[PDB]
Amino acid sequence: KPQFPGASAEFIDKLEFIQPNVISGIPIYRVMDRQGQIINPSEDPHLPKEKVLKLYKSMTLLNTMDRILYESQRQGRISFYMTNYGEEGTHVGSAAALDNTDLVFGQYREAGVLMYRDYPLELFMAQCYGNISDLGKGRQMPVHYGCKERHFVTISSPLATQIPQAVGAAYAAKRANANRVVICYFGEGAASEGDAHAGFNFAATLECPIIFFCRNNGYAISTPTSEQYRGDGIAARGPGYGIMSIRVDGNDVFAVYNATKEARRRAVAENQPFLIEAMTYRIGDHPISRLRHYLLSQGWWDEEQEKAWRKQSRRKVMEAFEQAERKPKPNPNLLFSDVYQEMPAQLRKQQESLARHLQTYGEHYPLDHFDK
Amino acid sequence: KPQFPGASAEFIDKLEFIQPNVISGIPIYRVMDRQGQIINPSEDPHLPKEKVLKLYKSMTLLNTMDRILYESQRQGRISFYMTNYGEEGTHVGSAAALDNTDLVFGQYREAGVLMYRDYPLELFMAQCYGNISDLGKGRQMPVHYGCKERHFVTISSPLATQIPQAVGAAYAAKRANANRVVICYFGEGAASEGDAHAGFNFAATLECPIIFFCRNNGYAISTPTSEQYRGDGIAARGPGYGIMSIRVDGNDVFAVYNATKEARRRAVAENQPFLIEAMTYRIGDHPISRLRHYLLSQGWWDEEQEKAWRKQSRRKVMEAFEQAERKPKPNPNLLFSDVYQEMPAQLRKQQESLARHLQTYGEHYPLDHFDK
Amino acid sequence: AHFTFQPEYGQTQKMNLFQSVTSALDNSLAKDPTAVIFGEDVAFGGVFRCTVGLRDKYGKDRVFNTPLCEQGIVGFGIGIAVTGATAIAEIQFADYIFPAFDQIVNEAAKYRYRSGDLFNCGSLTIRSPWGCVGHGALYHSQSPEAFFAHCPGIKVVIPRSPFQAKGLLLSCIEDKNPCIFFEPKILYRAAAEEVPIEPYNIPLSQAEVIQEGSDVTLVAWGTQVHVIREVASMAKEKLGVSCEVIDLRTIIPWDVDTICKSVIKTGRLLISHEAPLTGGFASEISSTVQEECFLNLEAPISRVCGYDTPFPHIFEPFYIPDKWKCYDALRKMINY
Amino acid sequence: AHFTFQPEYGQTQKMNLFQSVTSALDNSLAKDPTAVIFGEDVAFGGVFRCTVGLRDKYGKDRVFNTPLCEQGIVGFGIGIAVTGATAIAEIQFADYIFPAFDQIVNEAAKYRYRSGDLFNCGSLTIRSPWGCVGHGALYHSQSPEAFFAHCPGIKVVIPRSPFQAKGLLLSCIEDKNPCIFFEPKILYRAAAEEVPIEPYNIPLSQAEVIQEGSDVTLVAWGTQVHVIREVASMAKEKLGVSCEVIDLRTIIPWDVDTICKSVIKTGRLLISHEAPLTGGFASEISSTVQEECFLNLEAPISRVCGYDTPFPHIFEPFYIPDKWKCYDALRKMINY
Ligand SMILES: Cc1ncc(C[n+]2csc(CCOP(=O)(O)OP(=O)(O)O)c2C)c(N)n1
Ligand SMILES: Cc1ncc(C[n+]2csc(CCOP(=O)(O)OP(=O)(O)O)c2C)c(N)n1
Ligand SMILES: [Cl-]
Ligand SMILES: [Cl-]
Ligand SMILES: [Cl-]
Ligand SMILES: [Cl-]
Ligand SMILES: [Cl-]
Ligand SMILES: [Cl-]
Ligand SMILES: [K+]
Ligand SMILES: [K+]
Ligand SMILES: [K+]
Ligand SMILES: [K+]
Ligand SMILES: [Mn+2]
Ligand SMILES: [Mn+2]
Repeated sequence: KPQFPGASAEFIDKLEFIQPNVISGIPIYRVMDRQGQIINPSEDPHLPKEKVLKLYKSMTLLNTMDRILYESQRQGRISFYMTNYGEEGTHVGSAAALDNTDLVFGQYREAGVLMYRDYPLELFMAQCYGNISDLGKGRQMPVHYGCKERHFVTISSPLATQIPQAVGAAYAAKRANANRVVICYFGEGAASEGDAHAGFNFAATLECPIIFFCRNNGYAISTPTSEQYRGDGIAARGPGYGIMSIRVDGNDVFAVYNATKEARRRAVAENQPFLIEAMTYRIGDHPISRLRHYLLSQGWWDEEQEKAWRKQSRRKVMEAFEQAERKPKPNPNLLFSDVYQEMPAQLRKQQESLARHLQTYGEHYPLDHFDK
Repeated sequence: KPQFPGASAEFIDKLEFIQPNVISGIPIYRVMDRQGQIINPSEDPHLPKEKVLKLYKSMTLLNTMDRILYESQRQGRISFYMTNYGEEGTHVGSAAALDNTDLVFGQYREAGVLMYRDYPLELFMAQCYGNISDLGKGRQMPVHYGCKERHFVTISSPLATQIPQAVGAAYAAKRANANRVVICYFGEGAASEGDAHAGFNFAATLECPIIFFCRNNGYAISTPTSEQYRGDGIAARGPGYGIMSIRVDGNDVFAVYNATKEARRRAVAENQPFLIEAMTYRIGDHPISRLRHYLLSQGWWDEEQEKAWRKQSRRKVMEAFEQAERKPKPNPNLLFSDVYQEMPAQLRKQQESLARHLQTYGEHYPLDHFDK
Repeated sequence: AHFTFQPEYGQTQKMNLFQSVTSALDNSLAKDPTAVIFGEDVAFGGVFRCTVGLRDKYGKDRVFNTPLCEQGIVGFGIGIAVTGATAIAEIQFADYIFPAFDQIVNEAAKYRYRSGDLFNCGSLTIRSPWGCVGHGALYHSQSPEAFFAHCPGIKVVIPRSPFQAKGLLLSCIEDKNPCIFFEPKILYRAAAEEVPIEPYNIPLSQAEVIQEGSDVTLVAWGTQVHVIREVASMAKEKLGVSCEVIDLRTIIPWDVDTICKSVIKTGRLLISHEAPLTGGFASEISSTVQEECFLNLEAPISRVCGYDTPFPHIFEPFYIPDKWKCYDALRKMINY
Repeated sequence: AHFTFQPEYGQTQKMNLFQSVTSALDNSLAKDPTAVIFGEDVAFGGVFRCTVGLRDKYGKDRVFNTPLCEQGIVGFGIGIAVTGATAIAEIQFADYIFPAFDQIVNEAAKYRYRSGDLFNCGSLTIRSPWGCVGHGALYHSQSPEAFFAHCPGIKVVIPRSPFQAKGLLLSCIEDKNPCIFFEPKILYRAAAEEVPIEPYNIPLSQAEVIQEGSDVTLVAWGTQVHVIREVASMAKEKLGVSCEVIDLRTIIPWDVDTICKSVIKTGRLLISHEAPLTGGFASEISSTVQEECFLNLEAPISRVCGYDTPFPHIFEPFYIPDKWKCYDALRKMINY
């Protein structure tokens, strides 16, 4: 019997290398088939009609917003845009499974979480336009959303940085004795970063109530997964860290919901991390269609409702979009605040330097576009 | 049947989280028991007497050197020292399984690899004393060995940095069409660094002929493994990267040899990485004792040979040690060379500045201790 | 746009800056069979098109994608270089070089020194898009050269044009020291110039005086050279001031002699860079010139730089050290 | 040894610098129930003893070991701080802070700005052993403050004594901005001084004039303050020169006014630091003082720094900017 503190194991008296099982991977959990029918009644969440309709309307409203802002970007009216196509179900389904005060970290594909939490169209647009209504003060590139009121930590461009951060917020929640979970979204590409190894490992050793939600759509920009990793996706990494793990069909809002709800329940009770890997398709057999088929089978929707919602959502998005374009940008003074909490005197000197310069050379600057 | 590019898997219609198996870990491969008897004849490497004696003498000579240099450090004659106690078998056993020209990366516990490759006592000591004989020119802290002739890449203090480097050297070897492998040693603590995730993953996706050799002795300074990770040691991480993995008894030079020899054979033929996790004990049922027992059972050693070797090895080490202490340190001019290949003119100006300063203030500097 | 781009080695052709990088990389691979190119999304031609056609031409083992892991890209590169093979790593934006900061500063830069020259990674070059782009905000705009300037053992090199880019990149790739080559991304598709088809070199650690002048020395690098060239024109027309315009080119080791020789002549210096003032590389130049040229200085050395803030999205037009900010500082220095 | 250490808030006791750090950490945990301390090997008291007794006193959930992963330690800390809890991270040697460089510069420093103050990590402090130690060579000696000085949004703070250490560390821990506190490790066990038992604060961004003088201003930080104090004594005795000795204390944001006010009076400045000259923080001070005090300068500002090399093992006595190197530069400046 082995007496080594690093591992609990028997001896073996023959030489045998352990092989990965990649061809027969961790199976993909699914609740409803492509026609929206529940496959196994015992897995039906029986979510109420109003909630399931909110899932559907959140997804389609996001998709409407995407269409308009994508075109805005192609025209150069905003400088950058990342769509949510194919990811509407992973985000609305997971968000519905959270408590409203569970803290969310993510990056570029998480706008649907905000949509589900009723973030105003006006504020999605304010950030993308960097206008006076943006609580981010116009400082970040478009789609770098955040909302303190809705517990959605501001997105940053460097990939995977939010992973160990999310773990720290989770540790703090544990200590605060919160009945709170943290969820942290990232893509399969981002999981290659050092910071993902840091986060996964810290979460297990420090016993944190965190859900890791990895979106695996087969690509990171032009890079296919064959060039990203050679194990069985990201889900298979979880066990090597001591992390309970599961893989789900990301086109199935119910599969995502069920996995997230159970992960949330156990994470908060046991102070242990959970990893969910949602398989989706690279688009920018759709989560919106599948759920639509379910709605029809229950008698919860029809073509007149679809047409009318399609029209009402376009109007809501176009009102927000028009208002956002017509607002001024913030005061250029806001370029200097929040670097530190307070403004250092030497930084104030730079601000004063800019004000003097604009007094003399202001005709050469777009002053009419900015507030005050 | 699932159609996702990120993973090959079936659907599953019930919610099931995958659990790590940590209590029943990957078993520990062993060839000889604590009395030095071969357990399973089919696993005997039948290494020739001369080779097995070189394994034994390399280990004990290292241990003799350790005793003397450890005491030197306690007295402040050298500034720093890391011993090899408990690691003599992992290093001499693995080294014996390599081709002499296989490139080695490591850090602090790898002196036995150099010892097996016949690195002179004089040069171990020159580095620790930073004397004129040191090919490192006295620039690094003691035990930061390297040897171009013996394909042992110079050690650096930052943990885990050599892991992705080793992978790059392996990729280059593949391209050169070399029949060469790279081996990369690191501890279980160092495996927590981001750079280990980088190395493991790159080695698998880029199909590199590299052996990862992780020494798991249960501790990283004061930190037990319970605070380092929560999966089943390091070996269990391998499969999640698509890396063939095995765990071995680090007190058994034959288990280590057999695993390394087979890993080398397959790595070089298949251009794929292998991970070996050797379980040892934190000492600074010993690899030296166990092998000694094997030698006695073959009639290959006895108490008179042991006493005499014990005496001859002490003499060899004490001759080297005395010579090393009595040599001068290198010319202080060597503080400026090799920063770049060439010496930039502004750096030469600094060198000239020091020479002028020593002309005037030289009495306040230990000039008599340094060459020229 | 805040800048305007302007203007012996055999046959040339019109190339923008990304095409000139591709031409350098192509020449390098043609003549050095050890050389390989790697990083994120380089295989299909790169997100800025700098590697288009190279994988089809030289093979998938020589032009290839890594996992999404900058620390790994740099450590991997170092390892290739340790064997003597030419390793040309790409970091997708300079903003994302920081995960590799430990591999660059603690490893690559110190590799030769700390081994007594038993080992080296001299055949490593790391190339990366750099500098502002009008709308890149905090993480598509950064100019990190001052962070690297404090690390002996690496070279940091930044071109101003397609012709300069190819010649400087070839010299970095062949130099026997780990080099970081920062490619001003706003120039990648902005005006072509004639670039030799065949390989040539421009020397490292050498500034270029692109316009002689007698009243003031202006120093910058990258896109900012074009800003100061315009400033020189504005000073001539509006003030009758003759400006000596210098492209530093190599950040470290830098060409101290060319800059001091200019300031001994003019007696005035203005240094400009997009990077924040505090700790920016203009402070090293200013201090040094003060030390060497103290008796020649007719006026305090001026630094016209980015403010000490992160790089803003909507406020970029107010952030950058543009031609009016440079002109105004130069006016005041001339009036001192 | 290359230096010699020397010399209202209630009851004091004799404390060396590591004990003063422990006293700061203890006061902090006593009065702030959110506060936690973490990093590599902190639980048993730390490799330099700075956390001895704290885990037994405050509990295993408040004083605890992380995995061996600096990028994780810093990212973890940021996350704690995002919730409003005080997070006091340890990086074992400053030489090993670079794996965290991206978390520090791209994340911690920019957290408040980029969110419009919706989120922040102001309750984060990263403490780390710093500076030379006689034999630490490349990776137990480094002084990284200039790398961080180029990053708006972090504060970098370095004390010279046990009394200064506790007061400065308490101010970093309570400051509403992410702070890096560098503890000069050569001082940890070198001479005690009286330190208040109860909490007190020393202000950030304020230099201290520890000796008034009229002929020259000398500026340093950390251990180097003790070197320049000795230089001042040597200049008085051997040259009849009166030196104003200043401890900068905060690297950024730095106390520009106190330094310029001193140089307007003396008309001469010498800045000294262990870190390499090129890109070192002395270049920012020199440039700035030149800009503000041009008419007052009687002689070029002198920088006496580490050479532009990695930090050597056996050659340390020849590397450091010792009292003779400082004295000689000061002699030449006085004779200018
Ligand atoms: C540290 C860093 N490196 C590179 C990038 C550039 N980049 C932006 S998105 C992306 C691909 C992300 O892939 P994945 O994580 O799979 O998310 P997906 O876009 O597939 O949803 C890259 C490389 C970045 N933002 N950060
Ligand atoms: C990046 C970095 N962080 C911290 C250290 C300090 N350190 C030197 S050895 C050590 C523990 C290493 O543990 P392990 O890798 O298990 O090797 P072992 O000493 O057990 O053989 C640490 C934390 C270092 N050298 N590098
Ligand atoms: Cl449209
Ligand atoms: Cl991006
Ligand atoms: Cl204009
Ligand atoms: Cl002894
Ligand atoms: Cl160490
Ligand atoms: Cl003396
Ligand atoms: K991020
Ligand atoms: K190392
Ligand atoms: K090079
Ligand atoms: K703080
Ligand atoms: Mn992806
Ligand atoms: Mn260990």
